[PDB]
Amino acid sequence: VSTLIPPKVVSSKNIGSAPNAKRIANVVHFYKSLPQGPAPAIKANTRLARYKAKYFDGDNASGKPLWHFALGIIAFGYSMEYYFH
Amino acid sequence: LTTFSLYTIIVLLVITSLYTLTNNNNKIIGSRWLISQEAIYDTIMNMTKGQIGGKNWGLYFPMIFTLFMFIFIANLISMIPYSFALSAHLVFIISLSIVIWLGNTILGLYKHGWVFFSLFVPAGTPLPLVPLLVIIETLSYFARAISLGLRLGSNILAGHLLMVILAGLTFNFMLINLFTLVFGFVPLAMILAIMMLEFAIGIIQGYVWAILTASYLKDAVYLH
Repeated sequence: VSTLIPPKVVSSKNIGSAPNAKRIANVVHFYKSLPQGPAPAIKANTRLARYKAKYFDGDNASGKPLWHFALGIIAFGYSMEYYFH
Repeated sequence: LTTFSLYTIIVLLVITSLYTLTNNNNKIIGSRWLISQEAIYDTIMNMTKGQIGGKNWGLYFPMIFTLFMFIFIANLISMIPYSFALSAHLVFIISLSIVIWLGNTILGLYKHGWVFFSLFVPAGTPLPLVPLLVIIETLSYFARAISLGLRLGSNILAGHLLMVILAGLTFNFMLINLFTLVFGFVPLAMILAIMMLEFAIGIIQGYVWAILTASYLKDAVYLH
């Protein structure tokens, strides 16, 4: 009876579609995300900070700390098993 | 501060410096230390489903985990020939078994009451066979609880003494033989083998203890 007009009705149509739900999701997931590894806090300073940078960081993550623990028992020979039970 | 207490302090000193003192990469990986415990954490978590699963497996997960951690750490540093391991008495391992059983029944008596006595008759065994089975079942409940504690501690005691007894023999061998060669490294070779066994058995027996204490929890929560 006349010229129908569904070419321009997306101003209220862009709310119910599924991609819009993902659209409003990931845009919030993007703006505050740190750009290039910023704010990594690589300078750890808490009590034994030196340990935090050699083995406690996790780059090595090997049996050295338990080796250090074992050597501590060895150095305590005349303190726990000798001169005492 | 007895030998038990100071050892217990050393346990927690090691405990924190494996996973609590890395805490820097803000990721699931970034330190092979993290991969270590989550491997153990996953092995026991899936085991918790396979043995306790169905209503409250994750509810009681930490006790099996904490006990497994406790036995695991106590068995790691136990090989050195001067390891006065757990005061050479190991009486607490019996005590841990006693309290674990004693808590197991109170949970059973709280959650079932008189129904807990129906656990002694699983499927059949009618009235002529009822007194025989309830005797076997109830005596068994005492039986494996005390057995669990004694087997772990005694073997740790057995392993520690077979460190020393063989060590004294090696001292005798290396002092008597003048110029030959095959007298001390072969006894040293057994020392190397018998120490790997003691280190190995502690790992699985901690697992066995973990599986067993899991197994008794099923019987308390679930009647069969």
